[PDB]
Amino acid sequence: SMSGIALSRLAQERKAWRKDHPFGFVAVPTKNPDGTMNLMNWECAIPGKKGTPWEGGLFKLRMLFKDDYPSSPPKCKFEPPLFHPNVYPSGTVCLSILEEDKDWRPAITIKQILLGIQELLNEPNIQDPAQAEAYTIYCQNRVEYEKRVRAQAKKFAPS
Amino acid sequence: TDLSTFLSFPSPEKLLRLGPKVSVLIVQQTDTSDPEKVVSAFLKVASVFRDDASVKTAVLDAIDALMKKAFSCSSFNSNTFLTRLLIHMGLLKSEDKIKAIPSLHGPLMVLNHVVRQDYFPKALAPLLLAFVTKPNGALETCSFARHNLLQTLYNI
Repeated sequence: SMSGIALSRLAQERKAWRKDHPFGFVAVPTKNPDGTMNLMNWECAIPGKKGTPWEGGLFKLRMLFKDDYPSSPPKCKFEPPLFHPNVYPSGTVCLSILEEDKDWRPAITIKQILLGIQELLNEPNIQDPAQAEAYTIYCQNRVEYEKRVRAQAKKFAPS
Repeated sequence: TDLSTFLSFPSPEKLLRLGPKVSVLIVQQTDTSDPEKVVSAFLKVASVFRDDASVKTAVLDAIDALMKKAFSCSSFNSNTFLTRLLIHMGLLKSEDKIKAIPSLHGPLMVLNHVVRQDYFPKALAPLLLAFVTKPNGALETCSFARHNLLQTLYNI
């Protein structure tokens, strides 16, 4: 109901990210059907933390911001959804800092968000899963799990 | 007509009243191709389960009819079924943030039976195992039904 403040931080956020963003990472505002920018819907990418079985994979997620931003965190959704205990089958990511009623702050910047999500991949919160598959494999056969992750990283490696 | 009043307020009595054809009715007045649908009919009927020979027979037969047909329909996706099921039983959180059923003794008594049946796709066992065996989940104690289920599941 009041996106004037939103499109404003999304603009300085768009700047801050350009002056210095993490390697291999991608975060850019989509283009409206007319041709003008849209700081509301963003297309990003996170490359697997080197050394982890996510290494070499490029994981694309969408960042949708409400008219509430920064009062509220954005909704980060992996496109396509990923095999991971804290990622819903819809693609949505379940991270503590992306919940307004939790560790979210308007201070939190995009770079901080994509990085938090990068970390969440190797170190999942299995205490509270958002998906059954990743969870089941993780608890029952932790090795098969890692194998699944590596195959998923490869599948998302730049071709 | 009358089956609709049973689904609005499940009851072991209302169930018996539907008559000898609850098996056929449930299977008919239910879209057995929509996972969310079947889950609702499952949980509801399952909340009416009880040890009384009269009722117990009725509830497990209805479920057998419902799930047998459901797991058979190619279009029906068992994984969504399970997933949504775990959701409604409050074992697996969700995005819609759906309000979980009140009690879990009924579904757990029925799940043991269901899982022992042929119509049940065995590749679902471990997923169910993981959440029924999740030590910190909604399941907070030494349940009786929980033990049989679990035993059956590892045995699979």
